[PDB]
Amino acid sequence: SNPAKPLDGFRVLDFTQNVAGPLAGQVLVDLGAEVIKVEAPGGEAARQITSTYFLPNNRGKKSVTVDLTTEQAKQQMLRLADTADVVLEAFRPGTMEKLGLGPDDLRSRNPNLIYARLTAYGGNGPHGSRPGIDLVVAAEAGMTTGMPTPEGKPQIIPFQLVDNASGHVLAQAVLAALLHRERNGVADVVQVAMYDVAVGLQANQLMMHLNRATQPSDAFRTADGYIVISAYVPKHWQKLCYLIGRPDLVEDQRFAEQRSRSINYAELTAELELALASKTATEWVQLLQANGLMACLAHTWKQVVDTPLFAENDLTLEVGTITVIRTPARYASFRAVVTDPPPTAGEHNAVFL
Amino acid sequence: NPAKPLDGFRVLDFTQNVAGPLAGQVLVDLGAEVIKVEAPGGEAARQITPLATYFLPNNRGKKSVTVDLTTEQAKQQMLRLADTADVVLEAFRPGTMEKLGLGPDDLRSRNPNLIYARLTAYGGNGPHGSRPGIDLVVAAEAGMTTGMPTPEGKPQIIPFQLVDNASGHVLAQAVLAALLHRERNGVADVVQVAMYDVAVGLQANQLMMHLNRAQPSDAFRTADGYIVISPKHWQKLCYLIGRPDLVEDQRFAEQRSRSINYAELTAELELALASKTATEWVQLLQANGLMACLAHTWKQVVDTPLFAENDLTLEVGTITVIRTPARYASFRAVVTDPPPTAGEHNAVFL
Repeated sequence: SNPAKPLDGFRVLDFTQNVAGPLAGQVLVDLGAEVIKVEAPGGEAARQITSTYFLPNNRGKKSVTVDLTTEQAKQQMLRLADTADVVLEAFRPGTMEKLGLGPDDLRSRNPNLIYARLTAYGGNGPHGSRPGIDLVVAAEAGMTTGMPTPEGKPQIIPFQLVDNASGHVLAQAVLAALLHRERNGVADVVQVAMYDVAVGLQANQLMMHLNRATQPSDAFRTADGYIVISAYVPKHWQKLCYLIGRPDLVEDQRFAEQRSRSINYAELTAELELALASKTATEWVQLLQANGLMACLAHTWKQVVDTPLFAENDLTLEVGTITVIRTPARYASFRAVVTDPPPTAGEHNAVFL
Repeated sequence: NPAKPLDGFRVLDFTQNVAGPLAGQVLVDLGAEVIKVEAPGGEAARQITPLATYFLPNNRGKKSVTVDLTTEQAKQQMLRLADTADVVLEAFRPGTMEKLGLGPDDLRSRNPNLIYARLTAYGGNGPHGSRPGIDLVVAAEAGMTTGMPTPEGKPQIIPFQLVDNASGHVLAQAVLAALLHRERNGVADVVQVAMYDVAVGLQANQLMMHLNRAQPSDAFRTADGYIVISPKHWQKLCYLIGRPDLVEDQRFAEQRSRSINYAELTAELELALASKTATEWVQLLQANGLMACLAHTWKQVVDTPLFAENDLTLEVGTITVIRTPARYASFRAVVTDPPPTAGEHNAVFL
């Protein structure tokens, strides 16, 4: 058996490119929807990149090649749009409208269609008019705050956190829209902005500035490497002290309470580091983890994939044979995995064309 | 007052802290009725942060119920409550609810419409996943510290809770899929979301590199400050910079030419971009259709025009919060009510 999936029998038009838009469509595929990629003749840019970028996010999709400039294609797209339940677009504002395949057009012809648009900054006003990628959006939304570089340069995070988070957020909106149409008969217009998601991820830090304005929980030096320890909770902090051989700290003046600990850290780091000199980080992690503490090694990407934890959670699936990482959400009724390969560019031309 | 997608849905939110409560918050914004099950004193996140940071922003428009889960009375109360509900959120330890009698089998046998959603640090799929976790520890363990040099040589820790919020959104997405699943296929599923798996997904492209063994975009210097400046762009940048080189150096040349020259690539650009202030550099570049910006700090971000333009904040009795990011046309996915006080709706649901 292939057990029923939540989006079985829905069809999505995926006009998106790169990572964020596609991730959302990939989630839709994983949930059983039929997602048809609409790509330029030759294929998306991503296919060509790094001989790679493309394979994770496009497995189990269909593909159609069409030149958006041409009226014939426009017409082909219009006819295709009528049978679609959802449309994904990640172009700049007004470009879809210019193409004659804008929201108002498709919604006029198809009253049931859900239109989801993903943008870097949002089409709202002159400052959101611009184009963006993960890096620039992250920097602009303040993601480099509070991290110091030896050269004094802004710390740029090496992974596509905004693109990836936005992709999931866009998936969320489409599911909410689909439920909305199912229970209220409304074909909504959904908008997700990359800047909005990026701001969301730092919301707690941003909140501090919005209204007229935890120790220990850091990475500490050992004999051989760094260990990450978070043990500021009361039961936890005393257990940490006993374990590292300093019971004076548990009740000692200046570290007794979290506020003191938090205020007084520098000294805390010194005491803790002096104590942690006695063992290697791996030794310490084994000790603390056994005693119910939250401690780990700051793994590198090469290390993470070779850990038992990564193996335990079945994060990888083979594609018929490249290995890719699956979407996080997991379900008991069906597998939110899919094993088919990505469509070749325009593979499903004539099926839908 | 228009219909919202989750109108007439009820959720039991046993979750605490940030991630799970953020899921419940997304559900609230979408019109679901979310009832928080809290401890007798209260959530304790209320005490943890004046303004209660990490509590107020994510529990608006919710209900609160105060109950001692250990006692049998509460167990029965929870059981009756469960029956009325559509979804249940749990962020406890991988064995705790079943121990409390509110386990997936227990609640779902009684309620065939009930969706049971579990949020965990590591999943609970084995010995290695049998640990408790927090945003920092999960982020570090998932490899988020990689590639970022620090003055001390210490691992770089991202000072915001990315894993928490991302996981909140993924849990929300998973709950929505389950509801749609129950709507269209008549199945009430057991959703599982692990913070570790979410974190792994955020770095998937990078992780992909190490799973199958066999630029130009960065921040750069200027006269004042730094400018993030990520074919035509290539030409446009050099042209606009006041420098001829596109293939002139030849080390610039094709995009691949950064390998071995990237560090050098930056320096001419650095010298070039001392000719004016960083703000000016961003203005010139943006006008040409270039992707550039300032590396804003959090204080700078809230006073930007771009932030103001996107209606990111809402007032709530006042206190200012940032809204959930997805936007709909048919309705506004925002709620202006405050968080409930502890046990506020104990009379109504018990």
